[PDB]
Amino acid sequence: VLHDGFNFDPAIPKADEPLTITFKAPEGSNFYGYADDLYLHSGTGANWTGAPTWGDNQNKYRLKKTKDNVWSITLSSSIRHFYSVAPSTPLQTINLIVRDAEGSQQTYDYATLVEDSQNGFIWEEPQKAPLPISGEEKEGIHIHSATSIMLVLYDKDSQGGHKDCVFVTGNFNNWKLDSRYMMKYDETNHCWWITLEELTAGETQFQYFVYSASDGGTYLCDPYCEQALEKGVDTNFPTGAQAPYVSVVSTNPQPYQWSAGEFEMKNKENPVIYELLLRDFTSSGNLAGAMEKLPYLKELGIDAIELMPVQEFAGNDSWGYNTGLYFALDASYGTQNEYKAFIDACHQNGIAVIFDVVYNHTNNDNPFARMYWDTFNNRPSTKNPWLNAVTPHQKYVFSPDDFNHTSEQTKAFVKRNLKYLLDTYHIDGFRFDFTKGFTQKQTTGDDDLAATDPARVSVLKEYYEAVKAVKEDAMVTMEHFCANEETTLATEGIHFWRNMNHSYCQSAMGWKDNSDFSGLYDTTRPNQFVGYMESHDEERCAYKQIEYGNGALKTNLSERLKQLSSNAAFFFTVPGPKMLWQFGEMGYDISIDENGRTGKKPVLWEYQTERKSLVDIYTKLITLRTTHSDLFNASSQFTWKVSYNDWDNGRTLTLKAVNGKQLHVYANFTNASIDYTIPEGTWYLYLEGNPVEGEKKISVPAHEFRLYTNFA
Ligand SMILES: C[C@H]1O[C@H](O[C@H]2[C@H](O)[C@@H](O)[C@@H](O[C@H]3[C@H](O)[C@@H](O)[C@@H](O)O[C@@H]3CO)O[C@@H]2CO)[C@H](O)[C@@H](O)[C@@H]1N[C@H]1C=C(CO)[C@@H](O[C@H]2O[C@H](CO)[C@@H](O[C@H]3O[C@H](CO)[C@@H](O)[C@H](O)[C@H]3O)[C@H](O)[C@H]2O)[C@H](O)[C@H]1O
Ligand SMILES: *[C@]1(O[C@H]2[C@H](O)[C@@H](O)[C@H](O)O[C@@H]2CO)O[C@H](CO)[C@@H](O[C@H]2O[C@H](C)[C@@H](N[C@H]3C=C(CO)[C@@H](O)[C@H](O)[C@H]3O)[C@H](O)[C@H]2O)[C@H](O)[C@H]1O
Ligand SMILES: C[C@H]1O[C@H](O[C@H]2[C@H](O)[C@@H](O)[C@@H](O[C@H]3[C@H](O)[C@@H](O)[C@@H](O)O[C@@H]3CO)O[C@@H]2CO)[C@H](O)[C@@H](O)[C@@H]1N[C@H]1C=C(CO)[C@@H](O)[C@H](O)[C@H]1O
Ligand SMILES: [Ca+2]
Ligand SMILES: [Mn+2]
Repeated sequence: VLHDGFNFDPAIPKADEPLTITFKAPEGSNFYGYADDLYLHSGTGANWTGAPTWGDNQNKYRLKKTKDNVWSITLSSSIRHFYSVAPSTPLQTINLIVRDAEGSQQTYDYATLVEDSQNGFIWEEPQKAPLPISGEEKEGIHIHSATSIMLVLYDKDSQGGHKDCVFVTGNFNNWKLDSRYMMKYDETNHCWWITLEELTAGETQFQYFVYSASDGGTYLCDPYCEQALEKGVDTNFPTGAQAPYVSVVSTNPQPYQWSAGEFEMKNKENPVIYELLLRDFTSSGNLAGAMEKLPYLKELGIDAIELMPVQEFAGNDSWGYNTGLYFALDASYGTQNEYKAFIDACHQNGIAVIFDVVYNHTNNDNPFARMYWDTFNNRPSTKNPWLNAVTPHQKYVFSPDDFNHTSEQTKAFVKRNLKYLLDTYHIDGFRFDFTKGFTQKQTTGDDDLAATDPARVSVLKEYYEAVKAVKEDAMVTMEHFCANEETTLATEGIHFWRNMNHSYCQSAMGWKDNSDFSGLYDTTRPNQFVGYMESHDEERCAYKQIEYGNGALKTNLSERLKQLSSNAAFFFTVPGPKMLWQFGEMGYDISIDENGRTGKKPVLWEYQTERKSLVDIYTKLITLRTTHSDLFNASSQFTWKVSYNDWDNGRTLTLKAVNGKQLHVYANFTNASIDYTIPEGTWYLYLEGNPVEGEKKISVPAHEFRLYTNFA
C-alpha cells in the first residue's frame, strides 16, 4: 500500500469519482515527525485551475494525520466537483503541494494523471516500438516533410528506469493530453518517439508531458529545439502550455545565405579578443545595435569578438550564465538568422566570433532538470542521468542544476552542442565558463576544488578534441583558474584566462602594492594564456581611479587617461593572446556594482569622443601587433621590470624578435617626473616617428610612457 510521497485511492484517479490522497513523509524529509495536520494546495490542468489563495486553511483542504508521517484527505463527491470544473472540461491532471498551516514549509509542484472517461480520456498501456532511425544524433526534432516531424526524447534514469508514459501536446491538438499523441518507448535506445503527420501552417508549438507512478507528471520542452517561447517574455506564449518553455519548429523556413569564402581568424596564435555583452554594448541591447558598431571594432584592430552567453537564458535581462536551452539562442538579442547575419558581418570585417558557453550548470527550466526532479527538495532527483541532486563543489553554487560531467549522456550532449554551434553559426571558437566546475569530487573551499581532478582534466581534453574534430583551427579558451591542470592542458593547445585585473587596477590607481604585471606573460607557453586587465567579472580600472586613486588620479581625467595608456603600453606589447572588456579602450568608469553587479550598465558612446586619446593609443598598440607580427611571435625574447620593486624609477620591458627587431617601453606610474636613460642603440618613437639617441637622459612626466622601436 503506502509508498513515499503521494498515494491515490483509487490507484487511477477518475475525474467524476471521489479521490483519497494520502501523503507519507519519507525519513529525512521536512515533514518527517511533524506533529500537526497538513494542508493541500492543488488545482487542475497545466495552469492549476481552482487553486486556492496560498495558506487557505478551510477544513476541506486539511490532510488529517491518521498515523505517524501519514496524512489523508478525500476530495468528496468528485475530483471535478471539488475544483468546480464543468462536466465537458477534460480534467486530465491534478497538481498537489502539501504545506504547514502557516504556509512556511511545503512540498513543490507535483502532478498526477486523472482518467476522464466521460470526455474520451481513457487509460491505455503505452506501446514498445523500435526507433525507426539509426544514425548519430537520434534524440531531438527531425523534420521529414513540410507537414511531418519525428520527435525522439531520451529517457533512462541513473538506476536504469524510465517513465510510464509520455504525451506530446501542442498547437496541433489544442494543448490536450490525447492517447493518439502517446509516444512509443524503445527499451534498447532508451528513447520515446512519435511521428506527427498533417501539421499545417508554418510554426508547430509543442511540449511533452512525461509521467511515472514514482515521480508523477511534468511538462517540459524538447532539449534540442532551435526556437522556443518563454512564459513571461513572449506575449504569444500559448494559454494551454505550462511555463516555462514551448518548443517551436518551422518545417520550411527562410534559409540564411552566407557570404562566400573560408574566413580564418587573423593573428590566430595570439589574438586580441574584445569581450562584448549584447545587452549593454548598445542602447537597443541586441544584434541589430551591435552590427552598426562593427566598423568601430574593425578600426580598433581586434582579431575576435567574444560574446557573453547567447544561448537561451532565464528571462531577457541577463549576463546569460543561466542557460535553460542549449540549441536555441536567446530571442531577446535576435532571431536565428540575425545571429548568422551578425557573425557573417564580423567575418566580412575580418573579425572572428567566439561564443561564451556555460556547461557547469543549467537552470530549473531545462528539460534535463524537469525530466528527473525532486518535488520534496526542489532540485534534481538522485535518478537524474545528466545532473547532480546537490552541487559537489559547495564553494560555487551558481544554480540548483549542476551537470555531472562523468555522465556519458552529459558528455554526448555537450559534444553534440559544440558541433551544432560550429556547424550552424560558423563561429571561430569557444570560451568555456567555469571549467573548474566540471568535477564530481565533494569540496567546500577553493584549495580542495583547485587540486588536480584527473576526471576534470580528461573531460576537458575530451571537449577540446571534439571541437578540433569539427574545426581544426577553432580557438578553445577555458576560464579554469586551477594552475596545475592549466600547465597539463596548455600542453594540449587549450588557452586559459589569465586575470591581471588586480595588478593593473593597482597601477591605474598609482599604488605600487600588489601591482606586479609579471603574471601576464607565461614563460613556458606565452601563447596559451589570454591576459586581461578587465573582464565582465571585474571592477573597471578607471572606476578605481575615481574612488581610491593616488592624488590627482581621483579627479584629473587627463592624468587618468595617461596612466591607463601606460597600463596599455605594458599590455598590448606583451606576447600571447590579450582580452579587453567592452569600453576599456575609452576608460569606461562606471562601477561594476552600479545597478547591481549583473544589472544593466549605462551605454556611454560619447566616451569614444571625450576619451579619443585613450582609444587612439589602444588602436595604435593593437595595430602594431599586425604591422610588426614577427615581433610578437612567442619565439621573441621578452624581459621586463614590473615587480613591487620596479616603481620609484619606472618600469621597462624589451621584446627582441629572432630577426633583430626590438621594442622597448618605459613608464612612470608615479605622481612625479622621473629621469630615465634610454638603452644603447638607434630608437624611434614609433607611436608619433623621428629618431632618438640611446644612452640619452630624458625626463618622463608623471603617468606617461615612452615606446621605442629599433626600426621604422
Ligand atoms: C566569478 C568566478 O568565480 C570563480 O573564480 C574564482 C576562482 O575559482 C578562484 O580560484 C579565485 O581566482 C582568482 C584568484 O584568487 C586571484 O588571485 C587572481 O589570480 O584571479 C583568480 C581568477 O579571478 O577567485 C575567483 C573569483 O572568486 C569561478 O572559478 C569562475 O568560473 C567565475 N566566473 C564565471 C562563472 C560564472 C558562473 O556561471 C559567472 O558568474 C555570474 O553569473 C552567476 C550566475 O548567474 C552569478 O551568480 C550569483 O548570482 C546569481 C543571481 O544572478 C545566483 O543565482 C547565484 O546563486 C549567485 O552565485 C554571479 O554573480 C555572476 O558573477 C561569471 O560571470 C563567469 O565569468
Ligand atoms: C507560495 O509562494 C509564496 C512564496 O514562496 C514566497 O516567496 C512569497 O513571499 O509569497 C508567496 C505567496 O504570496 O504561494 C504560491 C502561490 O500559490 C505557490 O505556488 C504554487 O501554486 C501556484 C498556483 C502555481 N502556479 C500555477 C498557476 C498559475 C496561475 O496563472 C501559472 O501562472 C503558473 O505558471 C502555474 O505554475 C505554482 O507553480 C505553485 O508552486 C508556491 O508554491 C508557494 O510557495
Ligand atoms: C587607498 C587604497 O585604495 C585601494 O584600496 C581600496 C580597495 O581597492 C577597495 O576595493 C576597497 O577595499 C575594501 C573591499 O571593498 C572590501 O571587500 C573589504 O576587503 O574592505 C576593503 C577595505 O580595506 O577599499 C580599499 C581602500 O580602503 C588600493 O587597493 C590600496 O592599495 C590603497 N592603499 C594605499 C593607502 C595607504 C594608506 O594611506 C597605504 O598603506 C597603501 O600601501 C597604499 O597602496
Ligand atoms: Ca530567455
Ligand atoms: Mn559543476
